[PDB]
Amino acid sequence: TKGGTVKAASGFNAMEDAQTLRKAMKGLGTDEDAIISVLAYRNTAQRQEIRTAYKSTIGRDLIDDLKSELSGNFEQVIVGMMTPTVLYDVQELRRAMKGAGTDEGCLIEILASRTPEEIRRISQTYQQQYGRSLEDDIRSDTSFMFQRVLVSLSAGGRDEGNYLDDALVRQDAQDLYEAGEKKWGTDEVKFLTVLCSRNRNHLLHVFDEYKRISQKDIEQSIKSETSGSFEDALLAIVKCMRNKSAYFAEKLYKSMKGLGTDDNTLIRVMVSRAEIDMLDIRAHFKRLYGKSLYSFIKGDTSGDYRKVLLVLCGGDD
Ligand SMILES: [Ca+2]
Ligand SMILES: [Ca+2]
Ligand SMILES: [Ca+2]
Repeated sequence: TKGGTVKAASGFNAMEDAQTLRKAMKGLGTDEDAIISVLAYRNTAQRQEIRTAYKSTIGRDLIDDLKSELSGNFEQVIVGMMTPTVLYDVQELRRAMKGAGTDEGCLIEILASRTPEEIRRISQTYQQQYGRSLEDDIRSDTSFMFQRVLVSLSAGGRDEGNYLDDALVRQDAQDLYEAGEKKWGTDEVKFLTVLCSRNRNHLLHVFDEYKRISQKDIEQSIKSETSGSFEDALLAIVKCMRNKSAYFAEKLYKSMKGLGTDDNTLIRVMVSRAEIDMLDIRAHFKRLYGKSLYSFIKGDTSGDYRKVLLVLCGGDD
């Protein structure tokens, strides 16, 4: 409701911007500040217009030049900024599943937080780019109840609109309560059904009703009654249903708090949310953690990487 930090620029001149970028890179060394000064002050759509103008008017490829001139985390953020929105998510999902390891955290983050419509575009573009089914790769790289949550999210079939069937709210809450009170293991299918099928308004009512009948928040019961990546997936859905900006604020906190930094998560969240809800993220971060997002980034990063992340954040002195 406050929205993004990065906006479309006024006075946008793609041919000038292309020349600025060329001048920043031509010759020994690089003017990284000049690169930030353009790209962090244009939206993703405008950055694509710059790519086109750079090819047409400089006779070179902008992404290729950026990759040649930049390195490390700064390169990763800049090239991420230059990637069309859908394709960036596609590429992050592919990276999460490629080869031996599986980045379950990334799969959860994207699939829980994106809308069905966004996930349709992701699914189709993944197929077109790689000639692999996103669903098939999920089913190859994850298993059991966690897999079922990711498959459901990947299919985009959740109920929509805000219809309030209060009897079904009451039955859902009661079902979730009884699913936790079973003697020999939680009925995890009830959690899957309710949290993957029902509309948002419905779920917000279920959360409040569950608290009324159990005296526990649904997150408390998820934590005590489930485990592993399935637990994490359920919690992400709950958090996203309550407030997506708060979900992202927590991801940013966790990426930076204590020793070192989860740069892959910090980068993906800052790049993906800068134009959507970064101002809301900042507000929720401050409420949750009693410190500014800006100050966290400034204390955890350095160099040109810090500079660009602080423009994406906005703020603060
Ligand atoms: Ca150079
Ligand atoms: Ca894998
Ligand atoms: Ca740290």
